[PDB]
Amino acid sequence: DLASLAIYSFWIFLAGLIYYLQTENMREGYPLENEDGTPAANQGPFPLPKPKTFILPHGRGTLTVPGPESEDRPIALARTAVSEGFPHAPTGDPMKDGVGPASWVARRDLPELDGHGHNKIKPMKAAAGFHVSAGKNPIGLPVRGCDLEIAGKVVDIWVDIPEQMAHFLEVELKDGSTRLLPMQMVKVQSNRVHVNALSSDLFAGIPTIKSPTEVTLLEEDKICGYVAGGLMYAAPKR
Amino acid sequence: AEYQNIFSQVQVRGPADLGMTEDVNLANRSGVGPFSTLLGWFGNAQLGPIYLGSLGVLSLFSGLMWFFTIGIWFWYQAGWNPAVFLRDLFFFSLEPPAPEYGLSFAAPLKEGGLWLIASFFMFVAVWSWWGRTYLRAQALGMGKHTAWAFLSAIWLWMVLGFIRPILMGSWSEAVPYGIFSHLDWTNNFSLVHGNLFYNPFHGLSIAFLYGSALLFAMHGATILAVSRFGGERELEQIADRGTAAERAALFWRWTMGFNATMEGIHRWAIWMAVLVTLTGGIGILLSGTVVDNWYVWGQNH
Amino acid sequence: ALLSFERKYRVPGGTLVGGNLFDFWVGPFYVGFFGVATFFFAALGIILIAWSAVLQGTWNPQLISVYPPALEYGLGGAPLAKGGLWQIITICATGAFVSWALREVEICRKLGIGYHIPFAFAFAILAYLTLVLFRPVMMGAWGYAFPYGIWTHLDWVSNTGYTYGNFHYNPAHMIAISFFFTNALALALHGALVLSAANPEKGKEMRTPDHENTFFRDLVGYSIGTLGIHRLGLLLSLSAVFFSALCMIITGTIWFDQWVDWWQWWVKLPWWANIPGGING
Ligand code: BCL
Ligand code: BCL
Ligand code: BCL
Ligand SMILES: CC[C@H]1c2cc3[nH]c4c(c3C)C(=O)[C@H](C(=O)OC)c4c3nc(cc4[nH]c(cc(n2)[C@@H]1C)c(C(C)=O)c4C)[C@@H](C)[C@@H]3CCC(=O)OC/C=C(\C)CCC[C@@H](C)CCC[C@@H](C)CCCC(C)C
Ligand SMILES: CC[C@H]1c2cc3[nH]c4c(c3C)C(=O)[C@H](C(=O)OC)c4c3nc(cc4[nH]c(cc(n2)[C@@H]1C)c(C(C)=O)c4C)[C@@H](C)[C@@H]3CCC(=O)OC/C=C(\C)CCC[C@@H](C)CCC[C@@H](C)CCCC(C)C
Ligand SMILES: COC(C)(C)C/C=C/C(C)=C/C=C/C(C)=C/C=C/C(C)=C\C=C\C=C(C)\C=C\C=C(/C)CC/C=C(\C)CCC=C(C)C
Ligand SMILES: CCCCCCCCCCCC[N+](C)(C)[O-]
Ligand SMILES: CCCCCCCCCCCC[N+](C)(C)[O-]
Ligand SMILES: [Fe+2]
Repeated sequence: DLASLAIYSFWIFLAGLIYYLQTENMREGYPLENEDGTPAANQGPFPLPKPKTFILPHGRGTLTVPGPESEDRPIALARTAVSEGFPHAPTGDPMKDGVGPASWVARRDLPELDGHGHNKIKPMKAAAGFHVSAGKNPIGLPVRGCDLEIAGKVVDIWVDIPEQMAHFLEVELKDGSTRLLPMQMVKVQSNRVHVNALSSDLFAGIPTIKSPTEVTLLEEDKICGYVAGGLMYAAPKR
Repeated sequence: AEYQNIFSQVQVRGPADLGMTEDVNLANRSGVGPFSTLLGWFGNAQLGPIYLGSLGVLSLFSGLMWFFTIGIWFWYQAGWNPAVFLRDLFFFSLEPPAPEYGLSFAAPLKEGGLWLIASFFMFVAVWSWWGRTYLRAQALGMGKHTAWAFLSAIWLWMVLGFIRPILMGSWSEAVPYGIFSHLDWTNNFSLVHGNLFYNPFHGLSIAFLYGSALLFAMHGATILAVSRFGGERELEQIADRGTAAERAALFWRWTMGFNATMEGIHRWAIWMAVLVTLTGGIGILLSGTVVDNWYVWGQNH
Repeated sequence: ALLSFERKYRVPGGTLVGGNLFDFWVGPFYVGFFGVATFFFAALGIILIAWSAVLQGTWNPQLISVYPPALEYGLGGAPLAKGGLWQIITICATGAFVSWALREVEICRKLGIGYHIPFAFAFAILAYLTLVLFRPVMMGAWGYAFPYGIWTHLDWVSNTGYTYGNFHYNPAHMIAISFFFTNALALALHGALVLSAANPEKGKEMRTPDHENTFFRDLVGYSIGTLGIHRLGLLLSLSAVFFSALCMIITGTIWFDQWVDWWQWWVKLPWWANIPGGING
């Protein structure tokens, strides 16, 4: 029967498709490892896919995956049990060590470039023509921490030009320097911006960017990680 | 308390983004449209510009011709009475030629001719628009993924109003042009073929329909969940994995034992959606041509 | 085993119940209080189902079916073999879904991400409870719920719908179907966009969000933006289920006649009800 042939065939196809799909999704994080960093014995029934190479724009090079996997950074954690499967405790300050919900990845220390080779994220002051178009403008509002103490003030908004979306709030600390805060980790209110993830005393700990008019992928990761990490590690102040 | 990122807290605007030029003929690119602060709370506030080469004009013309062919007939059914037009709006319908005419074009205008005409305009409108999804991609140097996925939708459509009616031997098999009637045609089609729930392809198609909603809910939510680590910048997370992509993968690994990659998830996505109309098109194509009753067919195979 | 970048995230904390009691993993699976709860609820329910399979007389997946109490039992309890097991299994199912959500909330807390996923999952759960709990209870009996069987539940879908004629006429069912169709459309597009950029024509360089916005801008005159499309997929999906739940919560309760006749309120509108011509005149 023709219908019987079609349905039988489709399942063969669907199985091969799932296989393909599962392998495609193994281009990162694999091979699997034991908590000590060595190859795990059991990798599963799915093999690693033949490598593929992405040609990055603006001469940033290429990315070939699968490829040698490495954190390229120290992990300040230690086993808390004699067997696999348990939590690894922060050896130092998780916030400062960047582990747990405060983890950051060692991304490239360059900024993201739009399709035109320009920086994707820039403070609004340096983005020609960009301005707040709707909703309460946070610039000028004082920034309050989960401890209900003011930790600074909003001195600018960092924008994603290609998307024309607000990404960070540049906040000035009492020492005069500034920090970036993920738009999604802040609550813009009528008379202030509220930050639940961090307590006043923790804003200074937020990683800082090298150049004042640009942030790099590596820097964004340390900033976002640190702030999110506050939800768990700030707790004692909130 | 905590922000969810469903609506923007504050919108920003800058010069109208005119987009990448690449190999695109800017002569056919229109000018920017207005900005919608309304749209801005949810997504991008900029309307336009839109590209419109020849194919674009062709497609838009056929499209409107199609719609107007159906609409004029709708008016005629209301006796050109505005009041009757609005109240019976969902009851009007442009039916295909009766069986008697087979696949010919003899059928009178008020008896299938207009349907064939409207159908003709739609055929041109859809296929021209398809070529358009391919070319707009080519002009930007991008892959042809969109045009391929759109083909899967075209498949069901093609099967419903052209391929099946043909194999079946008559245009009477095709779907009528009407809100309620097209629903009736759907119910009747199932009754007439032994109930599609028995059609293995209708069942797979449903799995993917529900699947697309499950997966997009998962994915969409996931990205929003890690948008605080810039997870929405999917292409760059594909080119340089960040903590967003890792937490996304680990939420699912820890939850269900396995996970995706920032690029792969989109492969799961494109197939989940695309298989809805793929399996569906087969299911329908086989109905009446190879299987008259799925319940029956089911009893044997 | 662990993903190459996983250890830094497997730290203590995030649990809602039991402190570090169940704070550990089993292979790739995170456990947690709710991981244990879920297993319990799930194991029981599966066992109770295998038992219903014995009382029904079959081990075949295509045949095993577990029906709720017959209408005559109302909202009370019924003998195990006569709707009791169903009632118990439903308890387990609910217990396992809600536990799964909560487990998710814990995973979120440990990973420092938003609660969007479990929040989304909650809509599915609510759809389920509308069919086996809220609608039944509003209608007066568990018999109105669907049976747990691969094919038998499709029967219930069919009979339930035809009890009102063509279910297509349910106005809320129409909206729900739209979102489902639109969602599938959106998913196909979103996936094809990202992929057409990450995988350009042979030898070319990866395109960019700018290219993505450009592509849709050229194609239809608008691009929702990367944050927007994800906001959209979520919205479409959830809206689709919300309206599904709504299309049924109103069926058999505030409306129990033929859904097609519901549309008469519009046609019978005074200012054109009696005008001749058209389909309804
Ligand atoms: C709201 C819709 C109606 C309904 C209408 C239909 C129709 C119409 C169809 C199905 C179909 C299916 N339905 Mg149903 N279905 C309902 C409620 C449910 C519930 C539930 C707890 O509420 C469950 C678990 C299912 C499950 C299923 C799958 C067996 C099947 C296709 C998977 C799919 O589409 O996945 C979307 C989700 C995914 C792809 C994720 C993976 C989900 C896996 C596949 C589900 C496993 C279910 C399992 C076999 C039984 C329980 C597990 C055991 C306890 C261990 N339905 C309600 C009553 N259903 C299709 C079919 O082929 O039926 C024979 C079909 O045509
Ligand atoms: C009583 C009716 C029968 C029944 C009869 C049918 C029939 C008949 C069919 C389906 C089909 C489908 N059914 Mg069913 N179905 C029933 C019950 C169900 C139930 C349920 C819970 O009960 C569910 C979940 C489904 C689900 C589904 C979907 C999986 C599938 C449609 C895929 C789709 O997205 O097409 C959406 C998309 C298209 C049709 C794509 C084509 C789009 C075209 C190319 C573009 C439009 C161009 C246009 C010019 C632009 C317009 C205007 C501009 C916007 C301005 N059915 C009952 C039992 N069903 C279809 C299928 O494939 O089945 C196998 C089908 O033919
Ligand atoms: C002849 C039949 C009638 C009809 C009768 C009905 C009836 C009756 C119903 C629908 C419902 C629906 N109909 Mg209808 N419907 C018809 C024709 C159609 C057509 C079409 C093309 O013709 C379409 C597209 C639809 C579409 C729809 C959807 C909007 C909706 C189902 C999805 C949903 O709510 O999921 C909601 C999602 C769930 C219920 C799943 C919950 C998942 C749970 C929480 C988790 C499962 C975990 C699992 C057990 C674990 C498995 C193991 C693991 C995999 C390891 N119908 C015809 C006219 N339709 C349903 C609705 O609105 O339901 C609320 C419904 O009840
Ligand atoms: C894998 C299957 C899924 C899918 C995929 C899919 N659809 C697609 C694509 C893809 C990948 C495209 O690339 C293509 C697209 O361009 O998307 C934006 C498309 C598309 N899917 C569409 C529709 C569609 N897809 C559907 C479904 C699905 N699409 C599946 C779920 C459905 C249904 C029934 O569920 C519909 C209705 C089209 C919007 C678009 C293809 C457009 C096209 O062919 O246009 C040709 C003709 C016209 C210009 C039409 C004109 C009609 C006018 C008379 C309208 C209004 C006139 C009037 C109002 C003017 C005044 C305006 C006032 C409002 C002010
Ligand atoms: C709300 C909108 C959409 C959505 C979202 C959604 N679903 C989700 C999530 C989200 C956000 C998750 O996070 C969660 C997930 O883990 O993803 C893989 C999940 C999930 N959606 C699932 C299924 C599912 N979702 C569906 C639908 C949808 N999910 C919507 C379209 C459907 C259908 C029919 O459309 C199904 C079948 C699960 C794979 C997974 C949740 C897994 C889970 O809860 O595991 C705990 C329990 C067990 C392992 C076993 C329970 C066994 C017994 C106790 C009971 C079974 C009895 C009976 C009720 C079943 C009988 C079935 C018959 C009808 C055949
Ligand atoms: C009041 O304002 C004025 C402008 C009149 C506007 C009013 C217009 C209105 C109210 C329009 C309403 C239109 C509606 C309701 C359209 C509805 C369509 C629906 C509900 C469903 C569509 C299903 C159609 C399908 C599956 C069509 C498939 C078509 C094909 C596969 C192509 C077939 C082509 C054929 C037969 C041509 C043959 C010719 C050759 C040789 C190639
Ligand atoms: C991306 C593809 C993954 C989706 C796999 C969906 C599996 C659901 C299969 C259920 C329907 C079975 N059938 C033949 C009885 O209808
Ligand atoms: C019909 C679709 C249902 C599929 C159920 C399969 C769930 C797979 C869980 C796999 C993860 C396994 N593990 C432990 C090796 O990681
Ligand atoms: Fe995405």
